Amino acid sequence: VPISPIETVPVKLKPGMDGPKVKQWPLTEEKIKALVEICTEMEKEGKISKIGPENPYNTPVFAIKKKDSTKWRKLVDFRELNKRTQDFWEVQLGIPHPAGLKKKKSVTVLDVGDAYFSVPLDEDFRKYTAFTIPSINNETPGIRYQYNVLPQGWKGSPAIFQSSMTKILEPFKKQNPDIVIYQYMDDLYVGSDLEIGQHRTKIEELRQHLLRWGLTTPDKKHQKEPPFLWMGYELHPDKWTVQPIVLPEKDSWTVNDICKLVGKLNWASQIYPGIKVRQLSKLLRGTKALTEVIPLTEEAELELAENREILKEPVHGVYYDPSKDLIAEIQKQGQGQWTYQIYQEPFKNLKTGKYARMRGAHTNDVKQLTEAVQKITTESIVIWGKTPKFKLPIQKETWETWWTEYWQATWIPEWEFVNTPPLVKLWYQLEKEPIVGAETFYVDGAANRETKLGKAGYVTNKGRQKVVPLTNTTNQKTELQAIYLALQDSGLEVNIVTNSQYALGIIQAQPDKSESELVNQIIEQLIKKEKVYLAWVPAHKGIGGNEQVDKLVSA
Amino acid sequence: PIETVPVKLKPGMDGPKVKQWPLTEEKIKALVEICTEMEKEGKISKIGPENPYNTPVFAIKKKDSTKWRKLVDFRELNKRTQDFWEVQLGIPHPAGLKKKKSVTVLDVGDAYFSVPLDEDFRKYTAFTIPSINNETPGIRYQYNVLPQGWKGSPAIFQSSMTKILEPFKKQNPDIVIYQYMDDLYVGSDLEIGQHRTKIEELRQHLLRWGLTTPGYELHPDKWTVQPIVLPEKDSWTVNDIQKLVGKLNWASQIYPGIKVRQLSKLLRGTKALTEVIPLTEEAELELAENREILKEPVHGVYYDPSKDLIAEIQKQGQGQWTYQIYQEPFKNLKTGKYARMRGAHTNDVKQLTEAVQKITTESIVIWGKTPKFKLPIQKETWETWWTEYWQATWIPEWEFVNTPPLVKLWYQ
DNA sequence: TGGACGGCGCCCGAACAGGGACTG
DNA sequence: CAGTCCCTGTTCGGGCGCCG
Ligand SMILES: OC[C@H]1O[C@@](CO)(O[C@H]2O[C@H](CO)[C@@H](O)[C@H](O)[C@H]2O)[C@@H](O)[C@@H]1O
Ligand SMILES: [Mg+2]
Ligand SMILES: [Mg+2]
Ligand SMILES: [Mg+2]
Repeated sequence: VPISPIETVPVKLKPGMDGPKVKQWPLTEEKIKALVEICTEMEKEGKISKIGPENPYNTPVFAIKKKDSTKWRKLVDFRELNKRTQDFWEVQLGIPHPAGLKKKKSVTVLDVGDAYFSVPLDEDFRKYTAFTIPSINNETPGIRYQYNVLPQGWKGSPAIFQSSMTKILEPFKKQNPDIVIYQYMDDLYVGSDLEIGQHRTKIEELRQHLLRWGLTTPDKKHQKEPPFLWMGYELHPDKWTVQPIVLPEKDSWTVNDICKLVGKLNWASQIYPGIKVRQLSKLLRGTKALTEVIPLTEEAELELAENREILKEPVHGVYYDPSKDLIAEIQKQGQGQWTYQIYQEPFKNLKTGKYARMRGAHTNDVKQLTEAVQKITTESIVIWGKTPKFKLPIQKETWETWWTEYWQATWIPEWEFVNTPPLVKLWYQLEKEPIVGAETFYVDGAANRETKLGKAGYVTNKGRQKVVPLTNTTNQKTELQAIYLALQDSGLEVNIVTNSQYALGIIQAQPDKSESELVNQIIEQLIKKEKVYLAWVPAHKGIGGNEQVDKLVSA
Repeated sequence: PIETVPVKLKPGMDGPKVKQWPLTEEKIKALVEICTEMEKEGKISKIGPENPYNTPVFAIKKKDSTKWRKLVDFRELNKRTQDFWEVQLGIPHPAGLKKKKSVTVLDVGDAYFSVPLDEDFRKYTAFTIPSINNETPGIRYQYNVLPQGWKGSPAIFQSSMTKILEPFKKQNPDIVIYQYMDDLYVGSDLEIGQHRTKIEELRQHLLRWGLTTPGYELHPDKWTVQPIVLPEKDSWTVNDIQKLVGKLNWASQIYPGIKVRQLSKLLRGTKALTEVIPLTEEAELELAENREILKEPVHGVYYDPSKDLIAEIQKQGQGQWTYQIYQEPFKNLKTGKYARMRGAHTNDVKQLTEAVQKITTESIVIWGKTPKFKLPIQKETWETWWTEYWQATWIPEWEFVNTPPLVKLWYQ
């Protein structure tokens, strides 16, 4: 017989499909050494088994060195078995953030020893694990082996491991309601308000508990020793920080260089306030080769300078005090870039972050502020389970004007005004009623689908008129164009009548920024006016000035 | 103890796989506790990653309640059981319900826990409980009994229900009773006291069959419509007549009788918007004959039970919200306005949330169906807050629209 | 050497969806 | 009427970061 450790989780292939037959890699003997080495050591313990050719399945395998170790780590590429294996439901729903930890008097961190290998595979499934082991190049075939436990590289390994592990920890935790255990993969963070002696008792009890299930806890455990290394962070009794971030120094930048770089900077932005990736990311747009070398703009060069400088000074986050409120304050950084700090006691930050996302062809700061407030809420709800009270650089009246008037449902949760500039505003406002004594411009434009040639023009109650010819255009653009002309040729107060739905919807949403250069100029003009009233009439109803300027811009 | 009625998903369709969304701390606590007592009562039992299927779960408090209710968002499973509860074991709809002077809604969902569930089905009721700050991986479950808020539950229990009900349907021959999912709709033309009393009677009557009742009172004969209305002015400016013609022009896709020529006439020049236009004879009459058509019915609009309801909502400002329920465009089976709901003048998402529930409810009373909503809101804005305001045990289908108001058709 | 798995985050670009306006 | 075209907005996959 072989032996059975802890309750197994049933597995299957995707019905009416069969296993992993593919030939092994031309592996360099250096690895082949390290391989048969730990291979053989398995079987004594029940991890693998030899198999009669009655097992018709083969899949390649090769080790990669374990980082920060002399030791080597074993990976079986199961990709072809994964493809044909039943789908699972991942139980890892996200990552724990340090800023979410409450303050604990005493804290232990223990890694599980050979975690995937201490967990039983499924009986009926085991066969499918079949792979074949080299000896040395050209010497012999090498023996074929079937796993008795969870292989590294299957697609089911993480979910089954985490699930089993939790099932095991349930009774201890139920036995110790006041112990906090953060369980992530095989990493355990144990903490308590116990006095360091009693606490360590419990640590030992737990190590014992995990032992009953075959789960080793070596003494490669942080005991008395702040800082603890956890999830890429350093944990201190009152503070935490990211493990130091190295940013490449390269004199000539490739595309891959900027990716590593950018992603490093996004990781950094959870604590160092004010990181900006905008101009550096601009550099990756419409490039072919990840290998290709690309030059840094004086924009992306400037950005990178201040980002490195932010990193210069050591910063740290604090922990969470459920008794006190959470506060998120937001600063506008320019070019649709936003940073925020979530804190409790002024100046002691839980975490920081940025919202840079450009959403829409035309938008404004109020919308992007709303977007960031929502980004920040969900984030908060994940980590602390509650929404921060918000401190925002937008006047309370600015906001009341926007949301009441907007045609869409919009909301910000409980929040208060902070007078830190730049303040968020609305740069212009359309009148709700036509302006007495203001010239009324009827505008239209049309364009020919085939020529892509067109006209944009206007007619007015005062007799004023214009028609402008345009090239390589569209119907929409000529309508925008007609409005632009009416804005340009008119006084500080103006009534404009368009039949364009497209143009009218854009402008009514009070954009302050656009991808379209034409919209930007329109915006630019709108800001200079004292009063603009925009009205819509249907086309081709023989309405008023609308009929006349419709004629003019067809001709 | 009972015979489990088998269930299959609609042909050539697979179970729901839908990620669980973040929960606030109070909801995770409420759920962790609810699920404990549900495990120890055998209604649900823990499971593992082997089961590929998942449905979102969260919790709510009914209107004025203060007690948490578990709510599963079964919309995706129900779409894949749709066959079953319409074609085979489904429920008939009482066209008289809407005429009653009062209708009370009771939560009978607890009853469904009695019946067990086809064992081959439970794999599909899978739902994960999240942890705050991802302390723990997800604690997964699946249902051993008829789950609340599955469309299969009130159907399988229909036989049981009718039996428990039958005595009281006979004692009270004319009181209409409808069942839509976890709810029992009950209505009478009795005065308020008689009505309330008789509800209590139905309650006891439900109790000795082993069920509770944690009731909402509607009044379908109070429910009004919101016709399209043209304004009343002593003088008309050019703007006014442009705005008017635009509206009538749009209205003409509904009421074909509408005429703009005599009103268009007033607009002939190129005139300043604020300039006053007195109204010609033939325009005064055309405007009149229009006002009258907008009083009429639309020709040939009726409800077709094979087609989905669609609900559009518009935000009118100042608390007001207008809506229209329809099956085919421009043929509206009903149109309405809401004002001063909870959150008026402070929170749109709460008001919109309130409006979607009120509208859904009328559709349940009237047609026994829920509409698919077209919501005037950004997906993220809604998806961030809607659960916070959700007071109801069902969840309609929705999609999100951006439609600027070039004309105000539905509200002056 | 070139190379496996799950989770989450950012950013990008290609592909898909649908709505209004014009064109046979 | 159907079939294009603009245009705008979503969704999805792939690249990197980070965790085991
Ligand atoms: O599923 C993607 C995304 O949409 C949601 C709600 O926005 O999906 C649910 O709602 C849809 C619209 O009613 C349903 O069609 C769908 O079946 C249902 O899952 C969320 O679940 C999710 O965030
Ligand atoms: Mg380990
Ligand atoms: Mg035109
Ligand atoms: Mg779930």
